Amino acid sequence: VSFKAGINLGGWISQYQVFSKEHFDTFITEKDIETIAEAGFDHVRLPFDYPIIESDDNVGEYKEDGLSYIDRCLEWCKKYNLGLVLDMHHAPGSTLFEDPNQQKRFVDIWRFLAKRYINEREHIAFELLNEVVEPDSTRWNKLMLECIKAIREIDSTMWLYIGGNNYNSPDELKNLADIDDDYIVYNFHFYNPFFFTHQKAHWSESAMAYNRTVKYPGQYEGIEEFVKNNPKYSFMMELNNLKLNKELLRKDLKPAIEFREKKKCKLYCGEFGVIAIADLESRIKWHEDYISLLEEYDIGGAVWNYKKMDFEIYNEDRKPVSQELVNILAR
Repeated sequence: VSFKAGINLGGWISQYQVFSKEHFDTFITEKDIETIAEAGFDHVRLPFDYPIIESDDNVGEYKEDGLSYIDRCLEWCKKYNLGLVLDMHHAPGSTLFEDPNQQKRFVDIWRFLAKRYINEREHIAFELLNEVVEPDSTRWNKLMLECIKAIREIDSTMWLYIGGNNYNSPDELKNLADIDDDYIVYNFHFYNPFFFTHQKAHWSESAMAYNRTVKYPGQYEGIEEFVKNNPKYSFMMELNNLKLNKELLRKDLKPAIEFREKKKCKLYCGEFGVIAIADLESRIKWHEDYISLLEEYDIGGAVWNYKKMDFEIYNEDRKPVSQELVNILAR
């Protein structure tokens, strides 16, 4: 069981449109894990949102019906020799770093999960929290240290994936508190250049305003003309005529590499990808360049996303959007 070439299962028990059993039971099935396993991936990252495990009305009572989804996924992975990175996407409250109570629930959910899977030693790793956007890392470091401690009381050797501030930015790793612990893997997400990977992203106001098709390798066009029309996105002027190429990707990856040089730790890129509406040749090339960098620096990771979520690698018929793309991603 290795955690090097994975794929995310976003939209299943996280970022689900509607909380419906029909969805939860149909979105991901053993046939999907089989498909992923067959394609050559070695693990899947599974983001989950709290409510499918804990309801705000009766805090502390965990849902077996919700848990059955994680349990069954674990069973499917074991059968196909895949690893599973259980990832908490949305946590209690964001008020989490404000409200002591939301923090208590956060650590208790992890304490509960550590016990629940205490006998699974090689197929599961825990990834604490994705959603982190703070002015600085002081409060996340406090909560994170408390969370590691609680988990360690129960399981001294479970692998814990920890990311930094600003959505696990690679330049925020240096701001995390020192964790003298041998079973930690440091996580970072990578979506650079943002306007290429999220070109026309409906959810990005800035991307939706700019509204431009971007090729890779290539460059940002009409930035100056766009800012002129939209003074509100003046900050974008810094990107005027930016050249998008492999050297740009290596530059953006440098902060994670430096951090590792100092901490002598393991790194993991839990999310990276290109919006599916981008031209295929560019979409393939970006992944190819990025994966070559991950391979060069020996960094494992998981591409966003398996199906749907606008970053699909596979269609609903469980067939890859491109075989070359999957081959690249399976390393």
